[PDB]
Amino acid sequence: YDIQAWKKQCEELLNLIFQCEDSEPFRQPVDLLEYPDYRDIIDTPMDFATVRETLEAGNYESPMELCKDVRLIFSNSKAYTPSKRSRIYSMSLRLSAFFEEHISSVLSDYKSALRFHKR
Ligand SMILES: CC(C)NC(=O)N1CCN(C(=O)c2ccco2)CC1
Repeated sequence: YDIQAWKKQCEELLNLIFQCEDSEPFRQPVDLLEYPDYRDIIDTPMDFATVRETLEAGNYESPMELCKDVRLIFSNSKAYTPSKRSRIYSMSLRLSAFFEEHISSVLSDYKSALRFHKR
């Protein structure tokens, strides 16, 4: 029932994501010189370095907020992809499955700890 345990759990999961080859396109904010129409399609850029820095700054209150930003990485990739068969979109779908498999216990444990705290 540790209300703070999610933060190190999320740091560890981000470490695993940075070791995945599938994260390489998503580790840093998109380069607009490579993709000059990106901000015509994507309103809110997001990447894993931004998520890690926000976490380490103490600017997430809950793992739900981190999860929303990570899911934005994946919805941006789906929105920007010219094809469902894209290399970089295909990498996003595997990485998303990995992330979702690992974040589910982090969210469940946090929400259970908060319920215990307010019992
Ligand atoms: C750090 C750097 C390597 N990032 C990028 O230049 N990428 C990452 C995100 N991208 C896509 O989600 C996408 C879908 C289909 C084609 O690109 C756009 C391009």
